[PDB]
Amino acid sequence: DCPPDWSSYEGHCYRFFKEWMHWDDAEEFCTEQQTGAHLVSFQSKEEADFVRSLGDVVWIGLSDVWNKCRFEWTDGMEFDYDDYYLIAEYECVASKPTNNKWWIIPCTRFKNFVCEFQA
Amino acid sequence: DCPSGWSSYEGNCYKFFQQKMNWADAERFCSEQAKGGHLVSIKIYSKEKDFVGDLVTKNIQSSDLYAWIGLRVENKEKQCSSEWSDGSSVSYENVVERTVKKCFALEKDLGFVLWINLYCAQKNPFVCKSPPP
Amino acid sequence: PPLHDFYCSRLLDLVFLLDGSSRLSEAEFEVLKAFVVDMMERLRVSQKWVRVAVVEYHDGSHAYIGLKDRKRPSELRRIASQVKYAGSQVASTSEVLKYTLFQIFSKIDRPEASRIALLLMASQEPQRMSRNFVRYVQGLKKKKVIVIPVGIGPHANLKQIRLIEKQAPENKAFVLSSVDELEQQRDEIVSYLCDLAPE
Repeated sequence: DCPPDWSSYEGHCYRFFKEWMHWDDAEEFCTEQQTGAHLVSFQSKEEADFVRSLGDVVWIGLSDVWNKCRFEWTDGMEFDYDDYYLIAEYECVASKPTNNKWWIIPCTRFKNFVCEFQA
Repeated sequence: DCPSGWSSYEGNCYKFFQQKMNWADAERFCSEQAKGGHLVSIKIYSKEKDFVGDLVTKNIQSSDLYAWIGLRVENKEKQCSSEWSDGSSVSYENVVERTVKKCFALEKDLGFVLWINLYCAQKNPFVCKSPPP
Repeated sequence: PPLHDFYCSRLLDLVFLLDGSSRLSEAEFEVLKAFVVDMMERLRVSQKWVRVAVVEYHDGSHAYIGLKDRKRPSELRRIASQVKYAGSQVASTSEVLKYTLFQIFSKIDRPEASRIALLLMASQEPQRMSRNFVRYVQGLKKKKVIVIPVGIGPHANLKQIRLIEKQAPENKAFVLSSVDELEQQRDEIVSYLCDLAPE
């Protein structure tokens, strides 16, 4: 149901890429493949298994996981989020097809990844 | 006006402790040092920044690289990304705990003035802050 | 001989930092270069009074003029007016601040003069290149280098412009709609940063 070299699963197209890029490039690269393609995203374990079926960690669709957080001081100090710019490490999520455990690591890291989309 | 070993600034008392503890034990420890005591809170764009900065530099009687402060990620989740890069909301998660960095600390370089989020279970020295008794 | 009624005759090290991203077209990058040539026209250029440096930054940086270059103010103005249009996809403010910090001001051999970095921003660098942004802005502040963010257009990194104006009291921001305001605001900017340098 999908293009050449890609793989199909539940109306969705996947494809591992043995190319070393940082999260943002991996993500962008995916989007430049097909209209509607992103870094793989797991909405259930099953979906993960199929991706495993396709170093040690691959980029998945989770970006800037810390700066998208809410912050609070232990003494309830009041602050203006506008002042908290890039305050936390810029980190992204990489998967380990083996144990299937996700690692939150620096987005600048170079990891192989998997793209995904729907026809 | 502040107690023994504590420094004072804009109305409060500050103290650097070398004892290395995880973020949560450091927070509890500071609350027992005084009524209204907590891991130091810092107004990002202020002079309290350099005060606390100097306090830790000329006291960090160790080569430690971090000093816990009272700021912490507030979300209960292990990572605060609501949706994936596609758009799908996040619900199924499988994040490795030892990888979550929700507790903040002062960084050594530039003199403990820059913040950095770390893995809370980590043990670091800290700065306490309580209002004058 | 001073070309205009304004001739900042103070002790100053002024560093012009120009966005080299495609966010500015080739024609727009021209107005900006013209803006730079003007400031230089309203400064007293020479190793004694005002010293200038001109940098075009992209993912990396290209320095056309350094503070120690010994050249007539006319030559330097010619050089700046000949700065090649980069048009790169990225203009890293972080990296050009790092360059300003660790190279342009590697050593501070002119303590008697004010050190200013005029950051002419027209874009937003990828978040992954900003880890050390604050670190560099802070490093700059310790060496008494004033950073004056000049936002140009709807793509300038407002968040960074804002943060910078904060980090240090002297750091003041100038936000503009386009490069058409550079001259509409040239005199205020020159006057402002000239009153930050010693007599």
